[PDB]
Amino acid sequence: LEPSSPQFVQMLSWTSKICKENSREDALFCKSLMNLLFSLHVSYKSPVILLRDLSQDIHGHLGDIDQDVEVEKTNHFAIVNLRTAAPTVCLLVLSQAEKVLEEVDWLITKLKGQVPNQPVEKAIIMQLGTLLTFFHELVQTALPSGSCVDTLLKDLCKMYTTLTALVRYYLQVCQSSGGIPKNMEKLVKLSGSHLTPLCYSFISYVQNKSVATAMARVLRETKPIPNLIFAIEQYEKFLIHLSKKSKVNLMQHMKLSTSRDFKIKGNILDMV
Amino acid sequence: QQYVIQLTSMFKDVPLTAEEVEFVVEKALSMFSKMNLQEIPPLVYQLLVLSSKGSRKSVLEGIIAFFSALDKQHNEEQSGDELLDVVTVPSGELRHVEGTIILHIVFAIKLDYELGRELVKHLKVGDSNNNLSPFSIALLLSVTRIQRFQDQVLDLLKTSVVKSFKDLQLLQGSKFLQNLVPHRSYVSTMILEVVKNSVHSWDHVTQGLVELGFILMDSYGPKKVSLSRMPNQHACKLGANILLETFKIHEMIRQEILEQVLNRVVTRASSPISHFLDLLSNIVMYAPLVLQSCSSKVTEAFDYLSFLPLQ
Amino acid sequence: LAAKVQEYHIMSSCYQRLLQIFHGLFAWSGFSQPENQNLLYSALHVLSSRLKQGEHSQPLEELLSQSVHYLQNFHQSIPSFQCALYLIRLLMVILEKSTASAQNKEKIASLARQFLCRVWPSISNDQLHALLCIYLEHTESILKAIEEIAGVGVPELINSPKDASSSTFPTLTRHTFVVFFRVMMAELEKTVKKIEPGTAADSQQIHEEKLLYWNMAVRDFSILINLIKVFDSHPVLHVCLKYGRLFVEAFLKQCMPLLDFSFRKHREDVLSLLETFQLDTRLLHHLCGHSKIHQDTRLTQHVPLLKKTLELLVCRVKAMLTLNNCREAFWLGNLKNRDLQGEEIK
Amino acid sequence: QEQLLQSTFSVHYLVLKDMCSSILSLAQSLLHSLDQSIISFGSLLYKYAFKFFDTYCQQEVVGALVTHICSGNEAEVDTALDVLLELVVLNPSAMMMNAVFVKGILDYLDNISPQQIRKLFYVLSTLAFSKQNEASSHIQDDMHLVIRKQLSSTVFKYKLIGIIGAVTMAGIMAADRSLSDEQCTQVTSLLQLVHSC
Repeated sequence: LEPSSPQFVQMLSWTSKICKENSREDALFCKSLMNLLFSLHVSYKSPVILLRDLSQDIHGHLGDIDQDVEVEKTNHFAIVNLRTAAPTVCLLVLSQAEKVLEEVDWLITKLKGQVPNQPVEKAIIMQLGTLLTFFHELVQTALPSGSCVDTLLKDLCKMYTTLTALVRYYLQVCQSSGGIPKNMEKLVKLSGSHLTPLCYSFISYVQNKSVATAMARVLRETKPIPNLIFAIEQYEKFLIHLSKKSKVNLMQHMKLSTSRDFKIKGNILDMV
Repeated sequence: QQYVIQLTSMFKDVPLTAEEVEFVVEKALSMFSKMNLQEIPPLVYQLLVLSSKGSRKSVLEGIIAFFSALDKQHNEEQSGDELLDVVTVPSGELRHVEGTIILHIVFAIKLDYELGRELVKHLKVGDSNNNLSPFSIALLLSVTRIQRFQDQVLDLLKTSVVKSFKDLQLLQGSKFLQNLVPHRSYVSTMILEVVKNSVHSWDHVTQGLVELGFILMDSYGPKKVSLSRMPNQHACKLGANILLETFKIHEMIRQEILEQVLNRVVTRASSPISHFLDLLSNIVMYAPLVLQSCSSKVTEAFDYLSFLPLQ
Repeated sequence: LAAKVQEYHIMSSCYQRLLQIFHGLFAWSGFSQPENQNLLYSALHVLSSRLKQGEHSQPLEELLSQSVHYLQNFHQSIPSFQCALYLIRLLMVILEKSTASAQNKEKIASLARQFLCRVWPSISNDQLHALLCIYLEHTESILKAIEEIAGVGVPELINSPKDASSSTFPTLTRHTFVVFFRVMMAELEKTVKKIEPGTAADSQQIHEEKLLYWNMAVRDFSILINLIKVFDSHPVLHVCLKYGRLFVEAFLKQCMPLLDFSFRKHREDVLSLLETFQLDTRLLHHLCGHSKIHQDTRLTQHVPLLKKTLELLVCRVKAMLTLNNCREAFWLGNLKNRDLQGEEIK
Repeated sequence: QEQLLQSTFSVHYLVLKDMCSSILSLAQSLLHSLDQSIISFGSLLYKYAFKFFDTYCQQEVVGALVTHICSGNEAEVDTALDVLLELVVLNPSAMMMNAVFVKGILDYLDNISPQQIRKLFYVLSTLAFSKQNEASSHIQDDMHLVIRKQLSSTVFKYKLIGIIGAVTMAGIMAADRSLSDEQCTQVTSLLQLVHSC
């Protein structure tokens, strides 16, 4: 189908209507259906609203990490069931978000190599501000400790690297001393007050609750959390650079970075 | 607007600094449109033989940008009904002055490698590298006649075309990104137009063109013996198109293209050779053309046919 | 002149230039080839003759050492600091001719300390760095020398009239302290880096020796960072914040396996070692936060990599705990952020 | 090592001479390195290739060395010039007939640093003053006119090049060997001419 017709629109409407209606136990059927829906919807507009209002429903079924929060589940999609949400849907929506970040980063590097930079900045800011609600929504979920949490950490590091690329571009632009409008200010303040502290609160839960190939597997585990911490600190450093350039300050909105120190117990005596 | 040819005598003997020579080369760039089309190559020779002891990036950049802009304007306003229409300088003059100027630039680069190194570093690509143009592509293709710059320019061209096809495959895959940006001429059609434009009696780019075609075909052949396959298949298709296109237009080179294709396809290695076979079938469609030039390589290919396996 | 200044200032420069000529002559690549070994022997004979001649034919070791003892006699009286550094360099290039270096590496270091402790009445930071690098490497038990310099640096700050920095090291001031800090931390990193554990196949004595050496190293590292509290200026803070990351990377890379192997036999020592290092890493975190509290690009440039290779240590400690089948013993928790002096910022 | 290549070019020269153009291309490609061992190896490759092969390949060798000299990069210039010097002192008679190509360098005297000009004049002079040339000594009496037309010029730079060349050629012309003839009178005449100019 050519992606401009009443038939294309009605087909996409029909697939969305099924995805909003029924409940099915199989994980393969739902995953294929979601791939179909994203393949249709990715060429008619950006799916960044769908990811938000799908992960907001995912967040309901699993639960928060604080152990004392009364979620509402919002029943957006009936096909994202209890046995459906944990190992299948979250991994797929993370992959789709990674694709969206790839598109945004290509746009940023193209537009930085360009030097019509007035509306494209607004569009990129809109997409970042939308999917940051997605990330803030599924950070606090009590995801299974398998590969899904590792995928989430990798994609969150990718998100931060993209956002520092944007901040670097604004450093390259604000040599005119007036290139920090309100649409960036809301994005930076919201990123300060929604995503960054919740990253640390999530890392606490990830770390706290649990031959030679065993050693290789053990060393394979230790990468993503340091990679994420390095990306965050790089982000704050380049934000400090931008604040020093154009005489405004941005570190007012986001608090001081908390820090971690391992402890130990005398419970190894139980082992012997 | 008449003594500019002798305006270069002021920068020959006396030492100067960068600011004044940059100002005078900016003036020269501004008056390229004013003077004439035909008078340019002697002025280019004078400025470029002056440029050894002074400014070297500015003159080359100005020439490249001016001729890219002129080619772009002529191409955009050339399209129309085959009837009376507005046009600037005709193709037969433009391609000839471009050929003389590119040959002069290649000679000057051969006189000192620093100019060539500056040119190569100037056109470095991931990034869009918007300075790429049919004129600049022809330039990079003609510098390959020097042994110092061959691989250093062919690898740049290869990565450039791969980046362009990746950009196309990314841009066609979404609506939002397709909604925001206007399309730019991707470098596939740029080279595919350079090869067609090369009919106008200059042959100093054919060797670079065939070498690029063979490199670009070999490096991205189907080695099956999924996303990155699509650029890796469009690249091979472009290579086949380029090779078949240079086969028909230019005569002196068609003896070696078929020899290389045969020498690369008649093997016992059992490596996947589908694309080379398709190219060979395409370029033996013009049967008499092969018989005129190279009717010997097929003969000793036939004499070796007894040894190969059945498939 | 133990008991008008134009001649003194001229002869001082002449004395420096002369040993510069000697060092330039005695340190060219031609002596590597054996063609001019006879020329080298003849020159060494010319040097050594002035002590006690009478034997043209001699073993190489004997007249080499006799010439060295001749040149060492000039440490009795030299007028400058450049001259002392040049004399040390010339002795350095001469002594490497001898194959054995059991005593030479100690006599050079002792003479270097004798020069450095000399008051040198009037010195520039570009040369004191080289001299202290020469002194610090050549002593055996590097950690002992580092700790001794740290323990004699406090007689400066405890009681000093302003700019009267006469410690028991009379070339330790408030203007040249950063050079001492830089070379001290760099030498500590270099001597830590070259240790290697392997396979746990050695006896218990080897493992206990390596643990004792590491305990001394981390104790000295803590006492070397702890006194940046009183010396808070831009370059000293920068150099500590860089080479502390370097040392933590070395400690994680080289001697985490040695921590892995001997958890069974020695569990009480390693836990205390980790707590002792935890205190220092806590103060390093306080430094990292203080670097971004006051915006300063040149000092904040290094904090991302520091934070990465300082969370790497916590996660690798968890990995070590899981390697010996003790996953349940791990327990995390945040920490209260403090200033350099130590407070509770809000 | 190098005795390996010596044996290579000594025993199998008849078979290896078929593809000498490819050999020269390989030497040209590998001469563009940065170290000294590779450059020396390519230099001796050129030398041995000129030593054994056919006259056409000798012309190709001297052409490649000329374009190396006129290329411009300093290490290439010094290496190629030293190669030419040792090549002309090795086989003067074979190099004698190819003097046109090496003289043709003299048209490009802005791509060469002042110090290398003395070496170029030295190698050209010792080429043009072997007694095998006395049968038809044309290069010598051509260069005595080239130097004159360089010195009688008005551009200062060519006058400096002329004095450098005149001195370094008179040195070889009056060289002490194992003479006191009319060549000494010619040396004297050249010196008083270049002093008056």
